[PDB]
Amino acid sequence: RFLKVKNWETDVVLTDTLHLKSTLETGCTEHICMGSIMLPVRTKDQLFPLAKEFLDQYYSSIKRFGSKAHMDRLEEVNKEIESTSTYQLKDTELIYGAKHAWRNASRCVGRIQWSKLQVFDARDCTTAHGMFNYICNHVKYATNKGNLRSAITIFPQRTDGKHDFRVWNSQLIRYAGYKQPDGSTLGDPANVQFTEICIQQGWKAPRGRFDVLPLLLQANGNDPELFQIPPELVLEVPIRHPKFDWFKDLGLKWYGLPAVSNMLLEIGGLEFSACPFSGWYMGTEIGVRDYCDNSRYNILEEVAKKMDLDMRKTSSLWKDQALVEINIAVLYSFQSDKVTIVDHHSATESFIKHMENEYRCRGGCPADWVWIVPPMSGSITPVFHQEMLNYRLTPSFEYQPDPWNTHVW
Amino acid sequence: RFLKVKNWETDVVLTDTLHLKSTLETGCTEHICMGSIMLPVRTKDQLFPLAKEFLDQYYSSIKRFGSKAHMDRLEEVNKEIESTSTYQLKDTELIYGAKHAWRNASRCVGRIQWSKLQVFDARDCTTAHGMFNYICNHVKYATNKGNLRSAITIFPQRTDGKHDFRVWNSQLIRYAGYKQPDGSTLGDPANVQFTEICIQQGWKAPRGRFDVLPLLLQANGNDPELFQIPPELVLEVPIRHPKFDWFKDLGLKWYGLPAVSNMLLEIGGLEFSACPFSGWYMGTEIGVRDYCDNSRYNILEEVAKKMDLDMRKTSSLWKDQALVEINIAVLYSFQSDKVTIVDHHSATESFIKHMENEYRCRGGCPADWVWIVPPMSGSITPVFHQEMLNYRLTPSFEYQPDPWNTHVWKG
Ligand code: HEM
Ligand code: HEM
Ligand SMILES: C[C@H](O)[C@H](O)[C@H]1CNc2nc(N)[nH]c(=O)c2N1
Ligand SMILES: C[C@H](O)[C@H](O)[C@H]1CNc2nc(N)[nH]c(=O)c2N1
Ligand SMILES: CCSCCC(=N)NCCC[C@H](N)C(=O)O
Ligand SMILES: CCSCCC(=N)NCCC[C@H](N)C(=O)O
Ligand SMILES: [Zn+2]
Repeated sequence: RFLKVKNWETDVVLTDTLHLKSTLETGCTEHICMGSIMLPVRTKDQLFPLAKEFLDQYYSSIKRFGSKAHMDRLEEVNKEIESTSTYQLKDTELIYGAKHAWRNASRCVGRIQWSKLQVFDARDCTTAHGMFNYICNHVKYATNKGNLRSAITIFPQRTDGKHDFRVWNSQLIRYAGYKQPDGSTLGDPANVQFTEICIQQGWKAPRGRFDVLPLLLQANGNDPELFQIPPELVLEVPIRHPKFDWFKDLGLKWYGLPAVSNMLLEIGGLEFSACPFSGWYMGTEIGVRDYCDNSRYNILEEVAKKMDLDMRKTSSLWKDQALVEINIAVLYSFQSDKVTIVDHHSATESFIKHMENEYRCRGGCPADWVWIVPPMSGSITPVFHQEMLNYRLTPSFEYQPDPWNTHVW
Repeated sequence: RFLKVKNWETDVVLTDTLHLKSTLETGCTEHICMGSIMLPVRTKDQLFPLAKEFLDQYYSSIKRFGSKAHMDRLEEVNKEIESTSTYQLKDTELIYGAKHAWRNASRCVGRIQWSKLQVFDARDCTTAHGMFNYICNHVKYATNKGNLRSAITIFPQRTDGKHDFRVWNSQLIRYAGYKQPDGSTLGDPANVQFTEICIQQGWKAPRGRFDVLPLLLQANGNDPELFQIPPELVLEVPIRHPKFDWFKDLGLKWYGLPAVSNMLLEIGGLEFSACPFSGWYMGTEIGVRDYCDNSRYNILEEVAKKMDLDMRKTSSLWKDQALVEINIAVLYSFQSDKVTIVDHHSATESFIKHMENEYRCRGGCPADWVWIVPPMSGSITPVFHQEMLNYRLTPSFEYQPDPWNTHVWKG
């Protein structure tokens, strides 16, 4: 029942008890581990125990468990669900919930920051036009001219499931991708399907390498509508290298604001299907994944060629050499433009300190090792050597089906 | 049931049915994943089904399932178990079993090679001296003057648990570590506890940075005895860099033969507690882990100092740059000396081909992503993008407690 986790570099052994508060399932069984798999309406009956569990955790957190106010709130919510089949969170409960969904995010290395989240309550939003305004304001607040600030914007909860709010985009800011007659892909290959949806919905595409996608916003279950983020709100960084003069000539850039927009926020049984949230980048996200994945911008070959590396043999490690240089350029370019970015050494060092705090104060920290370890230089970061237990606590950020697969027009 | 795994780079989807043959447990539950945890006398009653399921697997593999030879063999083993509480494997079954424990080893990226394994049957061994001789012969055979050959040597199985054969070394060839009174370590910090045991047992330690450990060998449950591997049988490689002439003056070297000696082989319910096996290195094992772990030789700072990298801030990626140069030097050195080694790109590419072949011919390939993904440059290797399923098939290699924790000393 009490579980131990060991760090193999330091020999420090921590004891996890928080996993006993675990609600959702992992995908693993006693017979099979599914730890490397990417992707492994609530009735009145279903909803009250979920509200109770959340309210109990909330009242505990402000040291008023079992109090008059605790018991009166539980009764109020019970009455509301029995009468209306749902209930509404107090602003304090929504802020607590969003912060804890971040705290519980087992795949996120940046959780040391969890209590410093700005929460924008957009539950009064009714139209897609309202959504666009709120999102532009999120974008401007979070960007803060390069001094990035963590934020979430929360739109109205699911009701009967026919009036969902949804941002159809996977992040607020992403680049278009276009299948060419050539057979190659122009832009970001990850976004080819979504760009096709936008064009079919009437977006006039510039058909370039780094075209910022419009937002496709769905309010109150209505058909989604198109909006362009004001260009002057989208901060972008040209990529250059501190030593290699030729790097700038590759014509690379990236955006400053990573803002995930397709996840679902579950708080006390309630489901917030449009809840875009943002922090700041870890450099390997752009330099390793977005630039060097074979199915992404796939620039390893081009950079290796400019460096004049021996590309005849895998064992010269030309791919590894070019990888480090691309990642040096990403960090240098963001730092020179004074746009917040974290390197993987500093980010993982932080997460370790966070994990230690969480073990001492909360009895544990759910963590998905497969996601926490950076996609380059894994064992030279401290998280590689750290045993982690993965489990699902609520409030939570959850994946949900892409809306074009689900939406009836 | 069918389970699907996807490659997120190619969109190839494979279907696993082999997991249905898994009986052993993982540590995971519907509520917790223990995927990154390093370590998560049998009765007659439990022994016959394990025997039977193994012999069913063996006979199917030779297309003789349900033959008279198969039925006669089950009857023979059943009678041997009923009367002696154990049984003896035939040589063919032992070879099949060792090959399959390797095929089934979910943490091994080198399994494309599984069907090429030289099996040395040492089940006639009775003493630690005889163990020493078997192991010297394994080292010479597997080394093959640098053209490495995979091999395993199998000592007698467990009987009552009071007569176990054990190699107390974690690998056949490893370097001593010495803790100094000032708290520093000379040599390999991984091997400090074991070195202390060797010295206590009588080893005259040279006290240098790369001292090959003596073997410490336990036969038939007796107290272990020390032996030195003949120096001429221990192939080593001086480390140098193709471009940086100062690299050689770091005074680095490593041994050619990686040979795991502390694991237990389970075949058909029988337990082979002493079963050293060897292959060849993937370069990151030495260059990333052995040299660059903070708790191992820890050379990153010294290498970066010599490269004149900006070390004031981690965001210059100085550790990453020095890491690549060290790994280049390891691969270059071994290749220059004609000692078998494989780079992490080659090894992971071959593993993906092996895995896809296994899915098609066997219905699956259990694999532990946490171990399979290399410790540098993970996502530029194809295994990072491959979903894998981890489960436990028999025959298998298992961890076992260190023998100094469990040994009853006779005196
Ligand atoms: C403040 C700076 C932050 C840093 C440096 C950071 C770091 C990261 C990184 C590197 C990833 C992996 C992303 C990927 O590989 O695609 C990640 C994932 C994630 N983060 Fe954060 N994070 C930050 C803020 C936040 C915030 C503000 C939230 C929510 C309020 C959050 C919740 C999540 C979630 C739910 C995931 C998993 C996303 C997915 O599954 O695709 N993080 N984080
Ligand atoms: C032919 C070349 C081989 C290569 C390139 C190779 C590669 C690897 C690597 C890189 C590891 C991880 C080692 C570590 O991080 O400590 C490993 C683990 C392992 N390999 Fe291999 N291997 C080979 C041969 C073999 C052989 C001959 C066997 C047994 C007959 C075997 C069975 C295993 C097992 C059981 C592990 C897990 C060890 C542990 O848990 O400590 N492999 N392999
Ligand atoms: C198949 C495997 O689960 C997949 O490639 C994962 C591995 N680890 C990851 N880790 C992070 N942070 N982000 C990712 O997208 C992935 N992809
Ligand atoms: C805690 C964690 O599981 C541990 O550091 C693992 C990670 N992956 C590994 N992978 C390999 N091949 N070898 C190892 O020793 C480890 N160590
Ligand atoms: C928003 C929650 S995590 C904080 C932001 C972030 N550091 N990453 C978000 C994902 C970005 C994606 N990996 C990309 O490379 O564009
Ligand atoms: C023997 C079974 S796997 C094949 C050999 C091997 N490539 N490594 C074994 C482990 C070596 C350890 N990581 C080290 O760096 O010394
Ligand atoms: Zn698991």
